[PDB]
Amino acid sequence: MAISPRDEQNRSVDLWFAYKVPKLTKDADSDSASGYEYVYYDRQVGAVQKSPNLMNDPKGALFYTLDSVFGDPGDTTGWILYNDEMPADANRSNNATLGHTKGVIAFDIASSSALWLLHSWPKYASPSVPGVPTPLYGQTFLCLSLDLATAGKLAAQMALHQQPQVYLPRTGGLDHTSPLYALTQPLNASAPGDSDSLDFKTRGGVPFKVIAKNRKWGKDFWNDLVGPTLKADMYVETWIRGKIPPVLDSDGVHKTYDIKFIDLRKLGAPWAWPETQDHAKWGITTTDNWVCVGDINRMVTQEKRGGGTIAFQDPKLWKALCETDLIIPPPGKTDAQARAMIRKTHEP
Amino acid sequence: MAISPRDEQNRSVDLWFAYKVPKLTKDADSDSASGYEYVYYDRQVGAVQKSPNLMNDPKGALFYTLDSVFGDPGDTTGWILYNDEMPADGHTKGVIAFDIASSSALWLLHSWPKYASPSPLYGQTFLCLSLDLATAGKLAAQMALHQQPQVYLPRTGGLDHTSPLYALTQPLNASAPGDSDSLDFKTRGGVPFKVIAKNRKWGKDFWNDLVGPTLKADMYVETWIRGKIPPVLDSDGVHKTYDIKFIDLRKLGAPWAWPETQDHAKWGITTTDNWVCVGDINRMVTQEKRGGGTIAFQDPKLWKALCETDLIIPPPGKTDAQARAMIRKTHEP
Ligand SMILES: [Cu+2]
Ligand SMILES: [Cu+2]
Ligand SMILES: [Cu+2]
Repeated sequence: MAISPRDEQNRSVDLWFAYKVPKLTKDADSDSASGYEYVYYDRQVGAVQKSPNLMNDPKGALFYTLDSVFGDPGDTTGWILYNDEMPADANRSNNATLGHTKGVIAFDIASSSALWLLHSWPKYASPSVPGVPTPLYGQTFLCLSLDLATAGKLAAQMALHQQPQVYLPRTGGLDHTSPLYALTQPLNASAPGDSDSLDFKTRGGVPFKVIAKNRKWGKDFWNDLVGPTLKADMYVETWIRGKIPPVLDSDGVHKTYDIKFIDLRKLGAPWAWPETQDHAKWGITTTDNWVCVGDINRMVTQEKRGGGTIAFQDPKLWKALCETDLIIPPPGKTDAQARAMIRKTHEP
Repeated sequence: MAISPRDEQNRSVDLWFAYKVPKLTKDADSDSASGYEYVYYDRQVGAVQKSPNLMNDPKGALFYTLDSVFGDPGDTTGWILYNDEMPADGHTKGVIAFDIASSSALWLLHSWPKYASPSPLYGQTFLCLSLDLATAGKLAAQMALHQQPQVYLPRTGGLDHTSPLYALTQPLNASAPGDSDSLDFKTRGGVPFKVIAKNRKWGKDFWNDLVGPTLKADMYVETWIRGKIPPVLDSDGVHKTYDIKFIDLRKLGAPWAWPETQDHAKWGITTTDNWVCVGDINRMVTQEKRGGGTIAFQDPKLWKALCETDLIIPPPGKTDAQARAMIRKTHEP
């Protein structure tokens, strides 16, 4: 069958999204959340809802998607794996100058089909080691159905800008002139400028943009590249973009107060957690329903490394993500004072 | 004048210790602590007390000590600035300063003079010891072999190239047999201390597998944060950072207590025999492969003050025992 994202029932789907929760504790003897629970979204369900599965189960959209690639590949099935922190079974040291971008491009040459999985797990994925990695952080996933020509145009962009660190690839007999093949070879090309944006569509016709920075980029990825590219403002007002010092409590002791929380309780996932326990590599705009899922988090301080984000319009998913904000002030402070503390992390 | 630590009143002193507080917010208008306030200790005062100074003022033991070395050095005065950054292919700083004509020296842990890194966030310890030139040389020989620090802005002061202090300014190529080393020294005032070092081969627990056994006393680690506590449930599914372990100076006249995660935590004490340790290595289980070490000395007064800085605050609905179990869970690999 044609390479495709698989949904929660192991059926082909054009696009899916997941938001995985972090590991969340009651005490030393039990957890509220293991860190493998998640909410799931695609356009056939049409709503963001808590999944009955855990991401490390041998079921659910993540497992079914990757098992349909790694499980029993045909002779023309192949994949490009990349991560700035390679998994142990690559048995290679990391090149810190390469892109800080993570994902899987899988393809089948005979059927001219492909898929792209974006994730933010270090040391993932492996084509032969089972399971999933660290459960400690909130994380987002996006999985897109592509044709082979689109996968190749994406691979051509990555060779120049994102510059992913590729490991354990399978070529599936690719012709060596393929841009997908070139992504398995050393990346040396010089890039024009410090950023690049390209328009693509899924096989099902869903438009998306891949907005990429290269190692020469030094400005604000979100406000100076993504916003301008989308012709919209990023909704950054309540972003944690730096460290907040401890604050005084009424007992005379200073404590960590998170202030900004991410809250999935309206979506059926009965948890809320500090934004500092979240990879926070997603963002939305204030208008036009853009949802961005990618490699780059919200911190002002960034390494000069390649990477990017995927942007697409989706009113349902936009509204669900918009309403996950939760602001809790430190003791004695107002909502207004709490929001000012968050904004203070946006300055140098 | 011979090289010597200087106390809060710019008098020569054999040894002094300081604990600087992190920057701590009161509200949008003011900080409870700027991050330069500190408590100070030496054996002349005989108690750990809040200083009236800010550490970055041109007053107080740290400034007076540094100014006595770098402000107007004599022709045979020299120094080695070092840190534990990895060699060439956010780090612990120190200074060894010396004067050949007077055969005098001092060792300052966790600070450099301002000009070596010009312009508060975290709690930090400081220690300064009076040494003779021979002892400073034996310390430098150990560092060339084991800790292998990176060296910055040295001044040789005419040292002979055969001196181990001079050797510390030259490329460090040694590769010792064994993974660690310990040496005994004394200050000019006669206070014994040990320097306990690991080199880059060391892969075990620095504190429990090297320092403790070397001292023949267990490190007091039971309430150490040695890793990350996940967010903990408050109510209705909202999980928050509960620090659980705090460092509390309020019994010492310094009105601040803060999370141990806002502290460099490059110090420890033993459960018996009053050992105080200040060094390069923090309390985290996860450690990079690199040389480094700690000073250890006995001090009943300083030990008790540091012991009593423990503050445990359980998350809501939890007992003290449950809180301590959550702290101990961070000790797992
Ligand atoms: Cu990196
Ligand atoms: Cu070729
Ligand atoms: Cu000679």
